[PDB]
Amino acid sequence: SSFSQHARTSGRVAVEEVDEEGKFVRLRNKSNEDQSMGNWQIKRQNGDDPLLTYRFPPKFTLKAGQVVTIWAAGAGATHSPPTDLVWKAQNTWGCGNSLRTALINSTGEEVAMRKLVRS
Amino acid sequence: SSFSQHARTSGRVAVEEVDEEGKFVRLRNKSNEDQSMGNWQIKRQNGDDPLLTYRFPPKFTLKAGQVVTIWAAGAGATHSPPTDLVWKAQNTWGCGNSLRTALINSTGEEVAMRKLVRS
Amino acid sequence: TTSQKHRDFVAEPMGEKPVGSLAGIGEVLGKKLEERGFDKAYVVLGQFLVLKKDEDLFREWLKDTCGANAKQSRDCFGCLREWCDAFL
Amino acid sequence: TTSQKHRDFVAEPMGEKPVGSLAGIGEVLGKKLEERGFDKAYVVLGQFLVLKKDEDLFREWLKDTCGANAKQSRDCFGCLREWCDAFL
Amino acid sequence: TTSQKHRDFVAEPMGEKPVGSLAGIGEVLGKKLEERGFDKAYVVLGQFLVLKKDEDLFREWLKDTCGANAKQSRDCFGCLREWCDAFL
Amino acid sequence: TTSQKHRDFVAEPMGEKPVGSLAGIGEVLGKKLEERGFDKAYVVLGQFLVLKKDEDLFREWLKDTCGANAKQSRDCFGCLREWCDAFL
Repeated sequence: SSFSQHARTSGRVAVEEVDEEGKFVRLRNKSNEDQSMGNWQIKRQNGDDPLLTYRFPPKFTLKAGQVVTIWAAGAGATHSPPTDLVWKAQNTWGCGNSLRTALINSTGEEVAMRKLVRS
Repeated sequence: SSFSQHARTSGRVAVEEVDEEGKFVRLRNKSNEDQSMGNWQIKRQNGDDPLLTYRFPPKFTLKAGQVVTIWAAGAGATHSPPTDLVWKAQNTWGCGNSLRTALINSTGEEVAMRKLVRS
Repeated sequence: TTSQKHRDFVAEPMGEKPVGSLAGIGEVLGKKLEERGFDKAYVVLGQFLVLKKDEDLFREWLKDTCGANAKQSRDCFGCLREWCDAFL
Repeated sequence: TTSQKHRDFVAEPMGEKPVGSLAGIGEVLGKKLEERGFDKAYVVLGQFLVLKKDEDLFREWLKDTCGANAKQSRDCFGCLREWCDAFL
Repeated sequence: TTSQKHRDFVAEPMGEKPVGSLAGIGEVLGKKLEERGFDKAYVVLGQFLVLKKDEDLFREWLKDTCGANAKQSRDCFGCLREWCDAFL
Repeated sequence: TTSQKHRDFVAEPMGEKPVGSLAGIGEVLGKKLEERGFDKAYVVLGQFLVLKKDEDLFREWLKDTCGANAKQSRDCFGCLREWCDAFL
């Protein structure tokens, strides 16, 4: 895939998948409890490209074992909360040899991370 | 020609032409849409010879009706992407009574095939 | 040597070709087989697969099912064998 | 939804895969099918063509031919249907 | 490009992995390093950080501390540097 | 128990923070540590791992390296140990 994936997670949600073309960002509640992601922020850095910040709704909770996929505007998906959210404000999550998606909670702290690195 | 040709293709790119001398492999995006072949592979079998696998760049696109011809090193051609690529890593695509070529996508799946069979 | 329609059939996967697309299959015998239930080439080949590619068994069964001679039965057997070698 | 072995069969032409290579087929089921004479995947696919891709017919026939349960029959039928859709 | 051992070490934080977990560091070289006192991978990394992540310093020190060739020392430095990039 | 600077440092990965980012470390102490060669927090934590997370060793080393008192050395050891336990 030419993109080494480097992840680190300190909470109940880990970065399940990051789209290499920037269509979506996919997260999973890999724990056995629902995680409230209300007001949480997703900060997407694409190499040297400007950080892309997506903020969750103030009352948003990810059920345990489920998948939340924040699609971009160009992804064309339909919002289906809490399973599918469409970031129509951002055309794409971005591309580049350094695709890092860090999950930032409502307290402004990184709890999950995933980095795509290409030589 | 004594080299019976048998083709099967289920995608937008079909195996346009096979060089019996192994100088090139010629393919065409037989559809009316641009076909992205990033990280795609070409698995070439020449009778009992070991399989030859050429890999496309991480992002590669063959537009509608366009022809991408993967040249061998011994062909001596100059790569003209995305129309002409010269697989300098391989001297020749091979020869033999059983020449079969399969196109492999980025997901490692065969969608197009053409085999040359000689008595 | 080989019939042109046979070469055309063998060159490509049968896909959804009717039984009539099979080599040596005209309107008469093809309609006979369709009334027998063999409306498509691939069901006929599946029967050929079940018949384990035996020339005698398949051709005799075909003669009993529509009435082909050794000529047309031989043509169809060769075409099916070559298609199987090409795509199976 | 799909097993890895199912995708393995689907991702490539069957060629000369043994009957056990079919999805949902254990050694016992494949052994029984070989006993019936269905000793290879292509024979089973030929029967499926004769069965004309009927899920109920194919699964019932497989259950009668090797005792395949609902799970095994469903897996085998899905694998065969997907292979046919991809290649046939 | 990268050894699978290297990728596995890079993908996750080292935690308390032994020095043998380092890419290109097997039983013999890791055992020698543990004998030298760098009994743990993070001790070796602290040595690497003290060397200010220097490739030449770390690789030559590893070669003189266990006997690794250019290949094994280079793999070890690459693993440590890539892990530092990923997490540090 | 813990200073606000400690909370800020521990709550996030250190990355490339200067040594002054550590809690209870004044500009004088951080400047001295940078002069000694530990110009970043990551080199300081590498030394901390070289000390194998020893409280007495780390505090004495900090006291002898930047003149850190009992309070400052204790705070720095606690910060580094908590960061290691959280991320390492």
